[PDB]
Amino acid sequence: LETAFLERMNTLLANADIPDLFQGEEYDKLLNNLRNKTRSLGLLLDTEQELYDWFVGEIAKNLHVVF
Amino acid sequence: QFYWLDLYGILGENLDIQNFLPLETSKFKSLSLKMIKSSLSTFLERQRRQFPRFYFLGNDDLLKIIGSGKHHDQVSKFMKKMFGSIESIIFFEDSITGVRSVEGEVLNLNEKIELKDSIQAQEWLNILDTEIKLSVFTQFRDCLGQLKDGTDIEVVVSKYIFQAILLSAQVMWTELVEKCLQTNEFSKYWKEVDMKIKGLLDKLNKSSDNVKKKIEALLVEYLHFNNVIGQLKNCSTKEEARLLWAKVQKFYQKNDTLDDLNSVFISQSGYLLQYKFEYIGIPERLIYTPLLLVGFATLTDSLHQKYGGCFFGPAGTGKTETVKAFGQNLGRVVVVFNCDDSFDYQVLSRLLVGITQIGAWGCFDEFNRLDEKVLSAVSANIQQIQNGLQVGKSHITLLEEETPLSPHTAVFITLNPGYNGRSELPENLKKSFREFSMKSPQSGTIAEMILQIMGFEDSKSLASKIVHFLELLSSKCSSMNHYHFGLRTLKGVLRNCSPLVSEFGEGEKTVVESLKRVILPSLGDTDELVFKDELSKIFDSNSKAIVQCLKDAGQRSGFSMSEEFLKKCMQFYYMQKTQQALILVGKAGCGKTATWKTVIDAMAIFDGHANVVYVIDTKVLTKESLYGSMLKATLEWRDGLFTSILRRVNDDITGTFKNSRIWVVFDSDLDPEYVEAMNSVLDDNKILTLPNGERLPIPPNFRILFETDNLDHTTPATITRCGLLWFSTDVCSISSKIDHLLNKSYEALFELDKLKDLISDSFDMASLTNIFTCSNDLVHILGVRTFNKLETAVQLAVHLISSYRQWFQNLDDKSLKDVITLLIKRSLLYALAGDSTGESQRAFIQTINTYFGHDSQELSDYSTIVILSFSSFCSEIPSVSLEAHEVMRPDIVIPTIDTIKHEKIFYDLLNSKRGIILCGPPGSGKTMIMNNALRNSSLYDVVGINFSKDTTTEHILSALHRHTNYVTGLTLLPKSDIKNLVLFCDQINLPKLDKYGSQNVVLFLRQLMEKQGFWKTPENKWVTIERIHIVGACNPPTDPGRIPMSERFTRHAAILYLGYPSGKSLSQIYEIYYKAIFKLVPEFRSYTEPFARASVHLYNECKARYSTGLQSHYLFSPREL
Amino acid sequence: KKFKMIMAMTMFCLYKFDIESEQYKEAVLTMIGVLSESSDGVPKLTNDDLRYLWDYVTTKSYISALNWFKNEFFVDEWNIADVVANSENNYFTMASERDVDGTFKLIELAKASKESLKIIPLGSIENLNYAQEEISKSKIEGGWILLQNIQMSLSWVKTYLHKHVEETKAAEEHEKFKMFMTCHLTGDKLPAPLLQRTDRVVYEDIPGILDTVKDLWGSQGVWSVYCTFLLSWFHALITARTRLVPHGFSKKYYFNDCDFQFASVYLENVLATNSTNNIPWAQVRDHIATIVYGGKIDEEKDLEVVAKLCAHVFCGSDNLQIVPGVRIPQPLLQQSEEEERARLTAILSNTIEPADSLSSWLQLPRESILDYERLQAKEVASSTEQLLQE
Ligand SMILES: Nc1ncnc2c1ncn2[C@@H]1O[C@H](COP(=O)(O)OP(=O)(O)OP(=O)(O)O)[C@@H](O)[C@H]1O
Ligand SMILES: Nc1ncnc2c1ncn2[C@@H]1O[C@H](COP(=O)(O)OP(=O)(O)OP(=O)(O)O)[C@@H](O)[C@H]1O
Ligand SMILES: Nc1ncnc2c1ncn2[C@@H]1O[C@H](COP(=O)(O)OP(=O)(O)OP(=O)(O)O)[C@@H](O)[C@H]1O
Repeated sequence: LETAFLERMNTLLANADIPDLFQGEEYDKLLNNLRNKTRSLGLLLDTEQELYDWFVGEIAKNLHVVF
Repeated sequence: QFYWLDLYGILGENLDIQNFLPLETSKFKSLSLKMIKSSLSTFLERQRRQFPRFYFLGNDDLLKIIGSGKHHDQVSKFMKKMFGSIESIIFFEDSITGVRSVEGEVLNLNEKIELKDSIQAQEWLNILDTEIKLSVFTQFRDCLGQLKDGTDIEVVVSKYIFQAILLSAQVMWTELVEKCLQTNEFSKYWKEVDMKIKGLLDKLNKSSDNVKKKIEALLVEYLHFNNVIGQLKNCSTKEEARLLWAKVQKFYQKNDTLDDLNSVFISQSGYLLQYKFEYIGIPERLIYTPLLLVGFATLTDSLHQKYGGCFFGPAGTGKTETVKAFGQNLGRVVVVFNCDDSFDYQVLSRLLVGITQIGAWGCFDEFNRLDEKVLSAVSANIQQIQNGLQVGKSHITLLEEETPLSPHTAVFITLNPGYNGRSELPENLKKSFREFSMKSPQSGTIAEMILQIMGFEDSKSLASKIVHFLELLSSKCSSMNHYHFGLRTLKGVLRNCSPLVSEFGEGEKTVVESLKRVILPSLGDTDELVFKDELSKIFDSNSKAIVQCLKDAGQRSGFSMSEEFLKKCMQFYYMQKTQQALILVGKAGCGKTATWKTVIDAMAIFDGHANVVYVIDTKVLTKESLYGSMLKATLEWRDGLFTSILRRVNDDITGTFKNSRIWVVFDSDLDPEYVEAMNSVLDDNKILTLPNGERLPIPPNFRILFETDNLDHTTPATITRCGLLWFSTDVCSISSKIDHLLNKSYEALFELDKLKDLISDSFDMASLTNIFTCSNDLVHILGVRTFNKLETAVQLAVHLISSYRQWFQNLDDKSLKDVITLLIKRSLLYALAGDSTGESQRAFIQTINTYFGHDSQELSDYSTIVILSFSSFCSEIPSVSLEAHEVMRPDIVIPTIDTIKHEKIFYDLLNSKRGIILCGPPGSGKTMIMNNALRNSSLYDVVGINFSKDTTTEHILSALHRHTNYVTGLTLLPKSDIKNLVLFCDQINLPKLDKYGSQNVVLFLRQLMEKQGFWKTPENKWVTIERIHIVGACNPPTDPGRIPMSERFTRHAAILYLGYPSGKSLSQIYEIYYKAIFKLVPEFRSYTEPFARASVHLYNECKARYSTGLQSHYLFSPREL
Repeated sequence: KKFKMIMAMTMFCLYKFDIESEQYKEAVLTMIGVLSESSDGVPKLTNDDLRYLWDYVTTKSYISALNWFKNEFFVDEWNIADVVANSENNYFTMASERDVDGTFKLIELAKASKESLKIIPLGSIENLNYAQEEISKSKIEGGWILLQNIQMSLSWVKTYLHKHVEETKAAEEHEKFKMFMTCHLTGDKLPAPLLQRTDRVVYEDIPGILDTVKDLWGSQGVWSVYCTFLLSWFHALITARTRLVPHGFSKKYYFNDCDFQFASVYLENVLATNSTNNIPWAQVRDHIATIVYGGKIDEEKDLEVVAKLCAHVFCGSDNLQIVPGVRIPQPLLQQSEEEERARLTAILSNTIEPADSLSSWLQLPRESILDYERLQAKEVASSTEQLLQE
């Protein structure tokens, strides 16, 4: 509908994540969620770097886009 | 304790406002304080209604003025905003005894105004406004009485304010000239006015400051009197005399009525205007010319029927000041607004409400800058005002509120048609105004009269020569945009003559020096020659201290004081004495920043004043971040960066700005949608007008510098207001720049002192000259001038040589010379030919070896240094043994010599802290090489951004949100305290150009590299960057959709070109891949070679066969393999 | 203008070609070929209207050659007031080019109709909301509403308005409602749906000199009416001169009712204080040349042209030869205002504007206006010939 839509779909394929979707408290919540999910999988990820790396890796693994 | 005290003084200790703020009063008692403070806007509007001039005060200003009714200190400080002509209130014994004008004139009141704590600001200010009107009238009455009795003009000027003496003189002149018009006796009266002119002109030389100003203005008026009287004396018939006399303004007094303040009126062309007796002080008066008089005639004709006045024409012809002088002649002061596209229906409607209720005359400057939509929408309000005045209505409705219509108002518009960024008025709006063309002012008369006032020996000859010389320059100079020799240039010359009168002696020498200082700094070589020759043809005929200050500043900072550099410093220094607005135009890297920093530092040495400089990047910031914005949802104004700086300077809470200069540098391209907002700031108005209604003055010591490299989209509206300094060529030679760069790089570091001598000897200018000269002949992809590539050479060479300090203590002289020589050759190679192709680089190695000497250490394709001894990369390539599954990995790079060379040079550049740009065809391996190089490091983390057409600075900052912390200027640091950040910028050249050809994101990156910081817009604070590096990559600026990047950006980064690997290289790489795969099926491993050959052959033939000339998406690259 | 002449010629041909004989048809086609410059020739004349047309074409009276068709066949022509007064519709769209606006035509209309006309310009949300409310009110209660510059807010023209107009196609139940819309012919496209349901009127200047002075005079103590008559002639002549862009004035200019109104105000103000009949004609000339009309003029040559016309008209002679036709004597102070108005109206109505008024009345070279007039005729005739072929 807008060119802004492209700016998302470009980013989403240039990089696994869209940083604009997880700013401020949205970032904090994400990490918290990841921690819980991490604990639910028997994994040990301590830092925000480890958690976010796992997040983006899983995104790259699971999401497929068909235009 | 601040917030409670602030709202207590405002809201707490006040039991009268509770009848209008009972909720906030109770809420304050309970106490959130901030929200209550923001909730008082309704009461502030109530208070504005009780004193219309309050519309020119901000909400904070009303809070202060309402609060401190017990001191009467703050109310004085706002006179400059409420009345304009009045600086302050003169109190005594808790009563007002007078007011002090801007020029320093003191107006006494007929009766002291007794003040009480219970009397609110609006009440006794209304009393003061009536008293000021009465006092001005009283002095007019008495002065006219004495002058008419036969008192001499020279013994009355020292007794009364300027307005009284002026209006008495005008009324008497009208009466006496009309009596002369009754007959043909004009000779006697011409002689009388001539004698008065001589007397005042001689008295001028023996006077105080105020008396001097009064006499100068009276001399302007009397020169007009004499010119008119002479013309009537020289008419042929009675009808000619009547025809001429009907066209000038006549000052009559209703001596037969009872109404005092309305007793004086002005007659012109059969129409009458009412004199107001508002106090205006002692403003600079305009020399009278025919154009000025005809403009007054049209304005009178329009005001007779209550139509809006309008002036149109090219920039620099005196429209707005004609409007102001008309207002001055009618005993009133015109409020001037600077229109912008930040205005909309609400802003213009509110401003019209203010002008309506005040009874003021308002002038809207640059009226075309309003967008089309608001120009259409506000026509209804314009029409309603006209109809209300014509009919005689008592109220009009604006913005859904009925407000009184003060029957004194007028609306004037000044517009420049046909300029970039301007719009067109719709027909139903133009029909409400009476237009008049102001295309060409009579510059000769202006020059003659100004010179006559200044006491020059021969005003006629000098005026003729000056105006003729300006015309000759405008006719003979080359065709360039920034050549304007119109009225503003004449005023610049004449104003610069004033401080130089005693330097040269009231003669031609002053004029020629002023001409040189004003005009030469803006000319090129051809036009410099033309100027000097023409000045010699037309005209007949000690800086040591500041020169030494400049020498000291330059040498201390470390910049070579070349002759060109000193010349430009001197021109800048002389220009900035009288110009508060300077533009510095020159090529990227030519030395504008060096020039203005050196000159300001020299001035600091000379005068002993402090210098605070703010550097703003106009294009990176949006207008709502630069000039501020009103949030209409709350009607709350919030300052931008420039507005915040100006407000803080004006506040001057600690007096820190009283013995200092304030410099604001706009370090980006001039843009007519940004800079024009400051028109009334740059020109004689010296006022910043904000949409909310505030009017911030510009201090006399507040200077603005513009730094750019072009004047393509800049209109004469800005070029003719600012003094312009033109840099034709770089300010210094290559040798001087290398000396500076080497000194700065070394100083940033016994051992280092002998190493410095060795390095300096190695950069022997003799051979570098030829190396640069023949380097200029190569093909440079996304290239930069040699002058802006030297920085990479020096920086990388110093870094590389210092990196081997640990092993220099045990070397002999030959070894030290060889290591230094090889490192400098390699650094020079990558600095000059780094952006060229492989064959060009090898040929350039050959030329380097040729010019540094047969007996020097040889540089070769793959030479290197190992722990010391000399070796080559070609012998240091390990083999790789992959397992089959590892062909699916993204982080595998099969090693090869060309890869090793790229990785080594990239890592060396990054360690030296030089920003990096990679350039090459798609798939050539830019990101792969950059990822592999930093993958195995322990010093850097990598943050990647993908740039695109519609990305902005916001995306770039958001990319660092999870990697960086803001730590109290403010600092931005990586979250980790052990590694730095390398911020990749993928496809840096895709972001599109705006309507004026600029990339805001690339300029933002330039600011990050050059200034190591940026402005945080919501808080308007400076953020310093400590440990973030900038690298990026792009395709060459020849592929479709790529935007060429300006030299001002690319000069700050080394550029490395990365082409495709050769056929044999691809064959070997993919043979290794197939060898890895065939481990799955080892019985076919004998076919590893032919399969790789087939794949590479098929790739090559597909790439050659199916080109983009068939389909836009037929792109083939090694990625497919 | 152009399309009105093209339509006049086209309909004349469509009627006569089938009504009249073949020789009539072939003559008219030869004549269109002559005017369009596509073909030479002489019609067979035995048929005096074709002859009169032939006299105009030979004599290079090209605008007269075009007006021949319109005058010969068509016996009526409507104005804005005719369209509004005689129409089953209640929505009206007026259109013009840049620097031409007929809002005053509507205000004069509304005053003559004793109707309350409210004018709202569009382009902002405030005016849009107020306009929606006022549109609703003038229907349940009545009144005239004008929406100026609707193209400024197409996003509202193409939504709300594209809707309410169809709803009022339906109600037709209130007699005292009329909505007026203005737009620019050089602007953006309005939605076909809406333009189709609206009475469309094109506003433009009157082409003829005598027609212009006649209209201005019809819109309106002996000195007052006499000066008004002279001013009407002056306005007509100067406005006609503006049509010769490369020969009349150096630059294109526009003059409108406000300049006439200001000149009238100044003339009345001068007459008010000169009871001796010693009218300061020099002051009148200088003011009209310099301020009322000269204010728009930014070139010395064009202002000199204006000064020449002022010197010609407001000379103050006893009997002015304002054109090669009518001579205007001065009034007698013994006559009544009605008497002098009748005399001046008789002087105006008794004369004839010649075929070459573009030269003689404007004092232009006849070879200069020839290219102008002939090229207009060429375009009109070429378009008509193309239409007739199809
Ligand atoms: N009669 C006069 N006497 C002295 N100076 C004059 C006179 N008339 C004009 N000037 C000079 O003209 C300049 C005033 O021009 P002004 O600021 O009104 O320009 P402008 O038309 O508003 O410009 P722009 O179109 O760029 O906004 C000042 O230099 C003023 O000194
Ligand atoms: N007199 C001098 N002697 C030696 N080096 C100099 C001298 N003047 C300038 N330089 C060098 O030349 C360059 C001048 O660039 P500067 O920082 O002044 O910006 P600029 O030319 O205005 O460019 P831009 O508009 O891109 O910021 C710097 O490398 C400075 O070190
Ligand atoms: N040892 C190697 N040498 C050269 N190329 C290799 C090697 N190993 C793999 N490659 C391939 O080389 C190509 C490198 O291109 P890469 O994908 O890095 O493009 P890029 O630099 O990001 O391009 P663009 O500018 O189009 O975004 C990839 O196909 C990679 O698989």
